[PDB]
Amino acid sequence: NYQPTPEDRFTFGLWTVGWQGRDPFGDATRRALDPVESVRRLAELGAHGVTFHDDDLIPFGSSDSEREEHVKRFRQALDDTGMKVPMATTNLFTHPVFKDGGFTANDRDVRRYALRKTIRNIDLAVELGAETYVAWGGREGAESGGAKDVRDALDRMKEAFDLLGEYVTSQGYDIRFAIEPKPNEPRGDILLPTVGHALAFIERLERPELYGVNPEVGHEQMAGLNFPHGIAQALWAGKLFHIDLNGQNGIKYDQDLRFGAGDLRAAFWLVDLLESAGYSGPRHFDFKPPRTEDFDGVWASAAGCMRNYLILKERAAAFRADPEVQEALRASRLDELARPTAADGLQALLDDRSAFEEFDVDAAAARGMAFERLDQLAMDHLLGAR
Amino acid sequence: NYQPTPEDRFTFGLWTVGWQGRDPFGDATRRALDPVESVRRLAELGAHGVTFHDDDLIPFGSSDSEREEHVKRFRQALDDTGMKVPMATTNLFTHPVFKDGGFTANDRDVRRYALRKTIRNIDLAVELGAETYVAWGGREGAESGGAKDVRDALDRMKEAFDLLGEYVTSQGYDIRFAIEPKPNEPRGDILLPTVGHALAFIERLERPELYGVNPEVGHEQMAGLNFPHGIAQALWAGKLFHIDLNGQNGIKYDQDLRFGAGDLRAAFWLVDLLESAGYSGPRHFDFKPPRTEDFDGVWASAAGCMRNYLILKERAAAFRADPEVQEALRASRLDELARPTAADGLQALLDDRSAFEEFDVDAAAARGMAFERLDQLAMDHLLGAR
Amino acid sequence: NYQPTPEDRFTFGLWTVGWQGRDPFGDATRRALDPVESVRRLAELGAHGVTFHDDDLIPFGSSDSEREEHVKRFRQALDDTGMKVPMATTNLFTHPVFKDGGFTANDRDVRRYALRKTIRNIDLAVELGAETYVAWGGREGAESGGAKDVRDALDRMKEAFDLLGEYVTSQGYDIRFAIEPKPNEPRGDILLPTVGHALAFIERLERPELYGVNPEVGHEQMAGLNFPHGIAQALWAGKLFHIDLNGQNGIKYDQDLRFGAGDLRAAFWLVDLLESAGYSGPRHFDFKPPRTEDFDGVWASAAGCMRNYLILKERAAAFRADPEVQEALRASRLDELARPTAADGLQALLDDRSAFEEFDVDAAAARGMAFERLDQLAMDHLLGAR
Amino acid sequence: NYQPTPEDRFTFGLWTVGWQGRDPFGDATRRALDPVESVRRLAELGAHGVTFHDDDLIPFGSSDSEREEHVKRFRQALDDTGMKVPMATTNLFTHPVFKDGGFTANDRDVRRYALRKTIRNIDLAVELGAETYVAWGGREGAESGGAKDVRDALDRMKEAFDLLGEYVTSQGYDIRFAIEPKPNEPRGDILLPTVGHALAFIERLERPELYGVNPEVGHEQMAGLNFPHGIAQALWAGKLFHIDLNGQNGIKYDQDLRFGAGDLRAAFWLVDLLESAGYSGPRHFDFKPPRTEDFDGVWASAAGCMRNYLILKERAAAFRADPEVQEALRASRLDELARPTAADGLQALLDDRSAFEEFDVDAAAARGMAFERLDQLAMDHLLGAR
Ligand SMILES: OC[C@H]1O[C@H](O)[C@H](O)[C@@H](O)[C@@H]1O
Ligand SMILES: OC[C@H]1O[C@H](O)[C@H](O)[C@@H](O)[C@@H]1O
Ligand SMILES: OC[C@H]1O[C@H](O)[C@H](O)[C@@H](O)[C@@H]1O
Ligand SMILES: OC[C@H]1O[C@H](O)[C@H](O)[C@@H](O)[C@@H]1O
Ligand SMILES: [Mg+2]
Ligand SMILES: [Mg+2]
Ligand SMILES: [Mg+2]
Ligand SMILES: [Mg+2]
Ligand SMILES: [Mg+2]
Ligand SMILES: [Mg+2]
Ligand SMILES: [Mg+2]
Ligand SMILES: [Mg+2]
Ligand SMILES: [Mg+2]
Ligand SMILES: [Mg+2]
Ligand SMILES: [Mg+2]
Ligand SMILES: [Mg+2]
Repeated sequence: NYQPTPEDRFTFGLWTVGWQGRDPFGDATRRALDPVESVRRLAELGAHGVTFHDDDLIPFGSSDSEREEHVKRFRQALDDTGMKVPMATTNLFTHPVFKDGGFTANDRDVRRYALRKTIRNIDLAVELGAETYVAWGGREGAESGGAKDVRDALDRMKEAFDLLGEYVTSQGYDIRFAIEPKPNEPRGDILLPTVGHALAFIERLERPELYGVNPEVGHEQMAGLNFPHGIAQALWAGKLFHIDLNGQNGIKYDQDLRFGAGDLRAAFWLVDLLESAGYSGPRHFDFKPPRTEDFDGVWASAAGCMRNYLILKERAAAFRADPEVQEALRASRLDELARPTAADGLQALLDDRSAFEEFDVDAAAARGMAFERLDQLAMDHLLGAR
Repeated sequence: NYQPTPEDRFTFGLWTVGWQGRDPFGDATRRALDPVESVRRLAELGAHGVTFHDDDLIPFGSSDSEREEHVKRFRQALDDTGMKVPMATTNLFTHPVFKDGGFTANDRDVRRYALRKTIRNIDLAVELGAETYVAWGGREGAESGGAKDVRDALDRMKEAFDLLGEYVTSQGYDIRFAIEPKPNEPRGDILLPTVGHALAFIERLERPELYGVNPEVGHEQMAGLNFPHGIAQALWAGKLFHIDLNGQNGIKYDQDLRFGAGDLRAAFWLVDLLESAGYSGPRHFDFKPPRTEDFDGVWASAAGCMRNYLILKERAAAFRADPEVQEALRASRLDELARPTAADGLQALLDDRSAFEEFDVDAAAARGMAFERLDQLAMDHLLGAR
Repeated sequence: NYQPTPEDRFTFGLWTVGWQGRDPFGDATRRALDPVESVRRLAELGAHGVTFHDDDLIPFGSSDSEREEHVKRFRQALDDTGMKVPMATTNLFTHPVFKDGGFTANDRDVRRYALRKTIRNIDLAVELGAETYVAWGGREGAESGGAKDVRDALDRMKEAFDLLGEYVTSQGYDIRFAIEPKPNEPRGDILLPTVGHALAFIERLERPELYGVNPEVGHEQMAGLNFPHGIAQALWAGKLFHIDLNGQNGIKYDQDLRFGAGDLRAAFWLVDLLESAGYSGPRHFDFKPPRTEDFDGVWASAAGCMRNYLILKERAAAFRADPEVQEALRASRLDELARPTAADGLQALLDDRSAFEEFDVDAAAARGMAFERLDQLAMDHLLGAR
Repeated sequence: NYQPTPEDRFTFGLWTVGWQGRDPFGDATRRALDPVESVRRLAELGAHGVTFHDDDLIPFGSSDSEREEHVKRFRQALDDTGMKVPMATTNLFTHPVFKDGGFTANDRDVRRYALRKTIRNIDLAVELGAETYVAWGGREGAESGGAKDVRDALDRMKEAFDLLGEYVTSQGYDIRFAIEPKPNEPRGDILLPTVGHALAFIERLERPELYGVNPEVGHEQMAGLNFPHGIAQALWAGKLFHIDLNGQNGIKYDQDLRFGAGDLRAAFWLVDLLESAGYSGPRHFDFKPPRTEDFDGVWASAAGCMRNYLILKERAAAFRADPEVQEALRASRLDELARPTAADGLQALLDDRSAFEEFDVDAAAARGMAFERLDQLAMDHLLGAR
């Protein structure tokens, strides 16, 4: 009955179950968790691994000797539990120095500091075995129009990622980068606000094959966009390196609800897509147990993330295996969508009079697409009414 | 006092001033305009040129002989007035045959028909002197998740644009393509919903240099995105081939208000950016005079589009020329944003102890950015209080 | 297996299954349905009744003799099928005369005409047995700020509804009015945009007991509001006279998807609320079969509306009957929410030192609310994983 | 040149200029301000007065003797500067005990504590001369459907406000209450989410004349609603007791930008309305200087709030005084909107054949409303191009 195992590759950020509940209007409602206890608790729930910002693991300002002590304790908990660390990232948003951004801060000395803080953590990530290094530029942006020349900012952003790519290739590291877009919050508008803007930007980097995207369910939904469509475009481009799963109720602040909450039907189509495209990366939950909860609610919320993925996986697999659905997909011509429009080539298309001169536009127009029957079959499967 | 001339390159679609006022809840409130009278009226107002869909100019279903008569009348009005036709496009959305799309319809025969209808109009556009050919895939999309495999749809979309590019290069035509994104309406979700998704898609075409974007103010704002930021990214990529100007009040149906209505401060920053980047393409208005108006209101609304652009152009130029603003831009370190982060290279950055070991993070954090004073100077200029 | 019967009180507007598929960018994809055939087809599917605008039933402009012929044919189909007509409404939005509104048009003669057209249909509605008369002011609004003084418009709106109330009471009719709010579309902003604004307005009418609300799922969601919360407020006020059920994916144009599509979890909480509050009015579907569909898709979409309501009704009833859920509701103190805060009165509260001086704020703060476990039980029930 | 004086009645919350810059992703960027220094600085800028939460003035947990010391220092700064305190409010959102709300917390003992904490501050407010007591129920709400029975919550909310009203009338205090709506943040959905919902709720209180609304520009815009329309409805009801002015760019997190930023044209229509309706309450700024700013930017941002109000006031007054605008208002029949539809009464309307039988619907339909010319005159005035 929907029990996770480490083979399902579910991972969690230390900052998710460790969120103390401080929001812009209220104090923390929970005490801080020791990273070691989070690793142990998540292993008991069936998680595969954890992820971290540098500052989640090593408190800002630590001497190099305290740094080594923090890493050693952490490594011991990984060894004790079998937990992996597939992804790491840099905190370039909490400290006041980053108030105008990290890579695109107007102050050049802050931009250099941001790069040095990142490189330091790339080394640590590689040491712990991370395969993906995520960058969320949460402070790269503006509240007003004149504060940021965006063309210069994009030059500075390209400069920073190119330097990171030069660094990992010169060190011989097997790590790739994933850019995580978000349209706004905490800045009024954030640079590279959606999956598409991030994909387009990567194509202008010096070594584009090193960079992909880490889309988050709730972030694309904060722009009212269709998250499974955006994932499909990322898979089509070959760039889905990692994914952040959670829930979001529409266009408002970033709620980071547990996965399956928010838009349930979008969650169903997302799982259907990830499973049928053979996505094999981590299923990472970037979520925040609501600040109404005590510690038992934190672990129930985390367990719910995994449970909902596994239920949706079962319902999507049943949907695609149902002969009646396979019939309906052909009735709606999904098979014809997958066939080339003009494999016969341009010249044959131009001479083909059934494509224009003799095309019966009124007969083609009358054909129904039968999409509503297909979508009700999908609803019946999601709800277990089939 | 803000009088346009053809040197300002203002253009209008035939379908804008010709919109009869039919909306999803109501009949037309205005009679149809003859394209010839629209060209004459727009020339009197100071417009530079007009744009058209094939079906605006040649009623759907016309015999080749009626086609020639429509083009000849149109060409005579252009000659009589001096009006240009810089852009043309295809209607792949009104006729019922296109109800599931044109290039990405599930039915293969509709996709072939869509391509033939487009190619036919590309020839006409070239004959009339158009330099840009726009594609707005308004029906490419879905209302439900199972109706459209988006990876196959993107294959079909790439297939169609690659064929169009093969066609124009084999004919030797000097015309480029611009993809116009829109996130939704009339489909529940439209493929390539934003500037960024369109930019990313173009990089996967066989001949990317032939394709750019035609962003529309209101369309990016229907996803709550910052339109001047998205334009900056398109300019940075070298892809801003054309632009649709209008107004939109936030996230709702596509209002297509006259330019300057909707988000006035975004209009100001857009004009500032287009003028300071030296955009030299048409300033095209894709707007709809509200259906409350009679024909005198149609021409007042069209005149307002141009008037508002010219007022904003004057206020943006004054803002950038004001020595106090130039001082404030330096106070906020816009100059430093334009300087490379690490022209000294990766190795120098790694050995630079002022970038990390000796960086005074608390001193840098205390520096104010002075953005609010800059933004109030921008407000004062917009309002003519300077 | 989720078969409707007329006892479930499902009703449909003639304009829903009869929508021809004309949207702002495209022609009709389906021929017009005879109202008589819609009544027969809906009776076969298990519907309880139908609703109509005057202009759905009697084509605009009909002579009084054609009017009588249309009503007689309609009445015969009702008799033949047993279908009821519980609600009727007036079309004050399609004809061009209504382009600036009906009750709040700036032109006084249009406002008088709007009232006469309404009164005429109130008589017909009463004759056919309607119990509720709906008013959707779709054209009452503005695209620009100076076009409409809203205080004067609200005076005109109060004037119109007061006259309608004087009319029904002077005729001795047993009919009540329900105002249907919508925030925008087709006007840029519509007056009384949400349930709350409509409830507040009713309290200023001369005879408030005659007026309630007819909320629509998709309309409150076009403002990003929680529809079950808004229904709860309407029930709390005693004003939920009627309801329009459908589906909507977030903040965009009014999609009018079949009920159960859009926000599925909101549909679940809505059904839970209607059923547990004992709402006994019609379950009315105001939806539009997508224009991709032929006539078989129209009836499948209509059947899906009812099927989804009945599935959700079953899952909500199971949720509330589950002893584990009843336990969890007490764990989250839903029982305590239902108990008065201070039945002991103001003076006892002021003298109660356990309410302030001796209140242990830190102990109360540490208590978890256990909401995530409750919400996962609700998810499990919705998905049939319980 | 747009210099404020205390006669303009501009007020500021202590928490606005005192916001330290802590957001959900970052630490404070500014040190705390002493309330005494904020009062002095705001008096120098031309403010009329300040407002406070209990916890802004008296740190949570203070002994009664420290309480008296805080009030005395504060009162001395008011005396020294001439600053007034027209409004006060209660912090029922920051402390963890309020994580599930104050008046509608599920735990009864928290609800009693919330009431006692409020009553204590009502006494203080009266002592300092406040005329309005604001309630913003920021924690009254839910993230999930089963956590909160909204009908019971509204019972608890009515219970709390009725008790407050019994308290002020039994003490003989001349103070009125204003409810401040907000649709979401920090809860997933907040009870009474808009002006309309708050107006409707007040009509069910035992003593409705004691309660009005305190709408905030940005909060109604977070639901995509037209703020000047919502203010007009509040004025029409006689309930606009207070107003929070600021700026907001569309549907996203609550930005609290300085007034005039965000939607500039909505700011213009708001000022036009407040000034022409003779609103005489405080012009209160609930805004947050962005966390990019140092203390000089804080005071520049505060000064900008007042400057923008005064510029907009001048442009709106010029607009309404312009004879050409007065002509255009008559051309668009704003005069006719203000005249009763049917002062002749119901029976005369029914016998008036020019209202229906002989009404020339096609002639009335052809009349243009001339709204676009009016709106361009309004644009010209806003921009100082007239
Ligand atoms: O970069 C990793 C994470 O960092 C921050 O916590 C962001 O809020 C989250 O969206 C992001 O995924
Ligand atoms: O493709 C050209 C135009 O066609 C349609 O009219 C669209 O509504 C508009 O957005 C687009 O720019
Ligand atoms: O007034 C009844 C109906 O009329 C119109 O069709 C509206 O679009 C719908 O929302 C409303 O319910
Ligand atoms: O209640 C007074 C104020 O308290 C809080 O600071 C809210 O964020 C603000 O919206 C409200 O006006
Ligand atoms: Mg997030
Ligand atoms: Mg996130
Ligand atoms: Mg994330
Ligand atoms: Mg548009
Ligand atoms: Mg458009
Ligand atoms: Mg366009
Ligand atoms: Mg609707
Ligand atoms: Mg509707
Ligand atoms: Mg409806
Ligand atoms: Mg706010
Ligand atoms: Mg606020
Ligand atoms: Mg406020």
